[PDB]
Amino acid sequence: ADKIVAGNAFLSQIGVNTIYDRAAALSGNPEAQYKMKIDLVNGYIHIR
Amino acid sequence: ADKIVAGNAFLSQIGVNTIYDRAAALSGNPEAQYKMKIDLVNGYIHIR
Repeated sequence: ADKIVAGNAFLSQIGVNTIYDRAAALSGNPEAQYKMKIDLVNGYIHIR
Repeated sequence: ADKIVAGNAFLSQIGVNTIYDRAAALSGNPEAQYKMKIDLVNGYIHIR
């Protein structure tokens, strides 16, 4: 599916470019509203 | 279901008032037989 909307998701090994919090992800601009960021592609963690 | 009996349960985001150990939960009186307690409603952890 294009988008998976569920409060209960399960992925032991998740292939995701970058992990954002739910509020930032649903806001439409995660890059400017994230409290934490786990960018797996670049390999760095940024915490505001 | 009223009760879920399984040795393998999966809840990434679990909405539960208080978490008890299996032995205390199945004993019928978790409040007097728990070794650890995670009360999410009140926000405190008690370890015996």
